[PDB]
Amino acid sequence: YDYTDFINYYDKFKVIVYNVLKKLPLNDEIRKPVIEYYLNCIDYNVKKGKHIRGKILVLISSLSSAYSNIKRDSIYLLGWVVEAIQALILIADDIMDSGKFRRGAPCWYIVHGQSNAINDIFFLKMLSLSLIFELSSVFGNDIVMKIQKIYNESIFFTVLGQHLDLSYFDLSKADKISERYFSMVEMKTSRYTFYMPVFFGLTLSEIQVSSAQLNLIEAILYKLGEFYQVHNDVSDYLFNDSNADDICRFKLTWPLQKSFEIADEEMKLKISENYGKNSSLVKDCYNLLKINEHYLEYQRNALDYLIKLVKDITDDSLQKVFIHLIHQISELITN
Amino acid sequence: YDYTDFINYYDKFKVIVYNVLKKLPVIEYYLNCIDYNVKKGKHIRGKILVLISSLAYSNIKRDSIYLLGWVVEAIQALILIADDIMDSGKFRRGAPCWYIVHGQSNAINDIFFLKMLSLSLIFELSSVFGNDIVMKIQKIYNESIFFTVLGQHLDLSYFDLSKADKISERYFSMVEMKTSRYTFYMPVFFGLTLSEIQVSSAQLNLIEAILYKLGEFYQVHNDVSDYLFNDSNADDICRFKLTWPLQKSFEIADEEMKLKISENYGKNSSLVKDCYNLLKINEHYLEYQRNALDYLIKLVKDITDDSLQKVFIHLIHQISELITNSRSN
Ligand SMILES: O=P(O)(O)C(O)(Cn1ccnc1)P(=O)(O)O
Ligand SMILES: O=P(O)(O)C(O)(Cn1ccnc1)P(=O)(O)O
Ligand SMILES: [Mg+2]
Ligand SMILES: [Mg+2]
Ligand SMILES: [Mg+2]
Ligand SMILES: [Mg+2]
Ligand SMILES: [Mg+2]
Ligand SMILES: [Mg+2]
Repeated sequence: YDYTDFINYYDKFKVIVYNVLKKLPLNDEIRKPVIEYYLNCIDYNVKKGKHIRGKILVLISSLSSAYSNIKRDSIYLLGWVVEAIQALILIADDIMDSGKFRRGAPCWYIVHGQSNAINDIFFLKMLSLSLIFELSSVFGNDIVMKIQKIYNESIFFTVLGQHLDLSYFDLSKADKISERYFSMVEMKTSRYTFYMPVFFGLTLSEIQVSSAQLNLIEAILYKLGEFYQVHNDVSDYLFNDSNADDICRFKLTWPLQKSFEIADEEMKLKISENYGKNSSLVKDCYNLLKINEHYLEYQRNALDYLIKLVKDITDDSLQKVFIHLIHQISELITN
Repeated sequence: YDYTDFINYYDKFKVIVYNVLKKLPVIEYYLNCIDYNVKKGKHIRGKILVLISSLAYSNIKRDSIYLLGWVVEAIQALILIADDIMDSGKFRRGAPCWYIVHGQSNAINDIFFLKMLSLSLIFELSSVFGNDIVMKIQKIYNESIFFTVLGQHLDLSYFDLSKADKISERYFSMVEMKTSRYTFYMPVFFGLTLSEIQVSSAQLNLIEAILYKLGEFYQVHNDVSDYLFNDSNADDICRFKLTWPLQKSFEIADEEMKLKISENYGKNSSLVKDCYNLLKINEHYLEYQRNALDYLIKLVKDITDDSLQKVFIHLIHQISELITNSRSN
């Protein structure tokens, strides 16, 4: 789709941004490249990262209830709010995971120190919170309250998911591993990534009134969800050769859980051991059973399943939005 | 005061968090996070929420209030765990900082826990007071932590000693933002809201003028305690922080001491402190803290409502007692 226009709204978002930082009263503005620090921050973090999720809200927003003026902009804004929200999440993430890189540029916690990273996170959170309260002018009180409730659930869930991700207690005799993993992925990834933006979408959209069987869309966003997380995990096993990444950590991953549904007593002693220590050797075992083989299997049932539940949408017009959605996601994973 | 039983509602406050946690080990993780971080300490800021909220005794939004109080206790704890990382805190409230018992990745993550939680429990007050109140509660919170963060940025963003014509102005400006206003404006302003009191808005900026100096006076002491007792490189000076003492010493030092500070600032805090004592800076807090109180009292004495200068008399009493009955001899 076009989508160039959302992306052009940025500059009114920094207007709308900069036009908050009138925070102190009675001076000639000297103490006040604080306002310059955080515009910088925004260009760096919010101004990179594909803007996948903000797209999804603006996408979903433009079909369920086509717009034509003057709320159109309240949507772009939130879509950049989404992006600002996502960004703060992965600033946090890159810290916890000692990451190096993101959105092309190195990690913010790297450049501006970790102590500043932590402050800027909740800066971005607090601007998002207060920016969401702008809508009330354009969209009315209850439609912003439903937007709140959605912000809260998704960011909270992400926080419990991110907690499982951190949890030091992955064990040897683990046969629920597949269920630890996937249902964490639902929390730490699918909520903010797909649930939040899509469900944002049709608050602003406010149409149509689809209910009851509307657990269907939350069943697609779930799978899109782990579709993503499960692609991001593979690309890590496939595509980084550093002297410490993922399985260096005790990182509950897709190639590790289904190497635990195929491997033997002998293999599962392989993983257990040099996990956290020897990623190459663990990566080797991964090769042996060719992780990206079955990975290529996941993908087609994972698209098959999305496909068939696509053609079960009550909204012929929202049927195709998700088919659009499912399409770019795949492509985006296929790059 | 009591107060008993805002503290005793902590139980009922826990139950409401556990029920937020029907998602569905993590539960027992985060229930202990809150006991570890929220249950522990003086609870001064949630104490303030009720006090102000005290003198419409008509509904059982008296639980509701309490939970808010404990929501306010959560916000300070999740502020402060942030702080202890950024500052290399060792101990807070007599106990190992959270990022220490639970490392940085979790302390960072759990900050997000304490704060979404804050957000959710607030969101569910719509029933008890209804839409307009919550909406307004929602907007103190946003300013309060928003300014706190800017305030925390400034604490991180180091000053220019060389150009210290008025670092004091930075100091007090930073101070009002990183402290005053999640400590004082937010608690006080939540409680002014739940109450819905009659309402002397014109007479607002006065009590607003009070919170400014409740706040100032709060930090100013903290900064001096650190100066007075903290013995390490993990300290104010070694960490190169902008603080009442060094701010004053620049107001109070000849061109000798002041050049001799900005060199050991902040490597050999021993030497930085040596000066203060021969600036006798602890002399200068006391005449501060001395003038702090009456100016709060003058200030307090001008509150019109007369049922709202009451609790603002207890408020002023509480903090000064708090700030004065520390390590004395
Ligand atoms: O694998 P992670 O969960 O750390 C990641 O996917 C980020 N993330 C964090 C929460 N959900 C996803 P990324 O590989 O982008 O660093
Ligand atoms: O000295 P800080 O301002 O960092 C402090 O007073 C905490 N704080 C943080 C913001 N306002 C106050 P603490 O000495 O308790 O670590
Ligand atoms: Mg990561
Ligand atoms: Mg991660
Ligand atoms: Mg990853
Ligand atoms: Mg500190
Ligand atoms: Mg500090
Ligand atoms: Mg201090």
